Amino acid sequence: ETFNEWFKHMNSVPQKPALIPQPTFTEKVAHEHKEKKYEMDFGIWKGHLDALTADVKEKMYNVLLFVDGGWMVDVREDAKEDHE
Amino acid sequence: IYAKFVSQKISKTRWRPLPPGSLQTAETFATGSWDNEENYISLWSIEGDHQLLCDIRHHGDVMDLQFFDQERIVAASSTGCVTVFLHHPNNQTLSVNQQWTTAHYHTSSAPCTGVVCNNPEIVTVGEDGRINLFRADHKEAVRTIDNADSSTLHAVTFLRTPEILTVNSIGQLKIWDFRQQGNEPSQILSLTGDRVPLHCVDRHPNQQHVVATGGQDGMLSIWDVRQGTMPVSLLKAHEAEMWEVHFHPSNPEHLFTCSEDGSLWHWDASSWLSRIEITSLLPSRSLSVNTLDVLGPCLVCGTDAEAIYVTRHLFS
Amino acid sequence: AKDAAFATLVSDRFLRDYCERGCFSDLDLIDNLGPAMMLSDRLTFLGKYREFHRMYGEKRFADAASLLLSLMTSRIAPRSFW
Repeated sequence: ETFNEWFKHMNSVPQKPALIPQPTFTEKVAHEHKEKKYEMDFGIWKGHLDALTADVKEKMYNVLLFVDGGWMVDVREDAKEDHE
Repeated sequence: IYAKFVSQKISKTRWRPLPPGSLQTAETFATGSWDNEENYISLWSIEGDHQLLCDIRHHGDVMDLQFFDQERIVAASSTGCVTVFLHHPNNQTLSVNQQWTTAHYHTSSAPCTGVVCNNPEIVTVGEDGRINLFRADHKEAVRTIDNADSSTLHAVTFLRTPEILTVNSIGQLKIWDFRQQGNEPSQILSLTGDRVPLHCVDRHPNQQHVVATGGQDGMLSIWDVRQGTMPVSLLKAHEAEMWEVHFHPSNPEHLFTCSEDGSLWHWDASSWLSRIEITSLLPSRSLSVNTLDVLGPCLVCGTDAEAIYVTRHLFS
Repeated sequence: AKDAAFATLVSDRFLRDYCERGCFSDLDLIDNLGPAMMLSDRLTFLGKYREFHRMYGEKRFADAASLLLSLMTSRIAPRSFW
């Protein structure tokens, strides 16, 4: 569930501004505002992506390196005959 | 929307006013630091980003900040000094031209509550119950109403020139006048009891009799000045105390309000005296907010976690 | 206002008043001129010239000034102070 959330957060990054040739006075201001908002949008997306990656790494480490045996390893060796 | 860190607890956020007949949005905005040993009043200028232009040290906690014109910015300190941070429009510097240190004092130091911005005057209020009415290029105040109330003011809204309406700490809204005789108010409008405490007060841009206020419980009360002495509509919103609440100057249907729980809800009634749609611009996690500014398409606010949210596309 | 004829004239007057000595001051960091998008993006040359005259960063400021001069000399910002 953490890996799926990290993938969904990384696959929805903020796009860049739509560049247009020969702009006008209002178009230049709109492009400047879009570039100023992108400077924070990309930073927030990078921070959220790094947080999701750090959470997924810890989750994978906890799932792999398990105390007392390991992943899908029975610590008790005095059960019945459960070969299947 | 995007947030920016500044390592300072922002206590106020007011956008700069545009020129006459301008077709662009708000790009510059002022801020006020508080709850620190060295408060500063910087001014930012615009994923989005924003850079700092000029900054100046301010003595005391900036409890209120309002721009009087395109180059003037009135600030209310915590020591009763109503210093107007007149920004230089030539070399882009933050200096101090006129200041009134004896605007709010106890005869101790009373902290200044709210401060109105109206050209060419200066209406402010403090914790000592003094409603001064200063002006531009004036050493002394033109009118000072010394109220003998047991409560303390928190905000002050101006409806018509020159009659303003302040809110005390008992949930009452008193209306006074600068050209009136005595120290008593003309009208008094309170809520149910004296346990709720109002902290924000703002009037509509089109209706001079309708005004919205917020108590200490998070319920947005919309009362009128000619409809009895109680609130016409009392609808709850948040759970903590209401910080700041102000509507838009372009459209009177949209109105934003800040609380002490960390939620910047933006109500959209597109009348307040009569299904309102509420949408929170910010989520949880972050701490409480102090103030929030709205100038048509842009929206700037300040939080207590050393953050400043800015969004120049509220309807796009 | 009416069209861009007033904005172009104001920009030309500002550029002529700023260029009078060695350092183009006068209206330094006091231009702004922000209106919509088409009427606001045309004032980028004056801002670039003011930034190049005020601060300087190795050859970047000189390159920006040369680019602004080449853009203004291409039948854009009139031709009096070019």
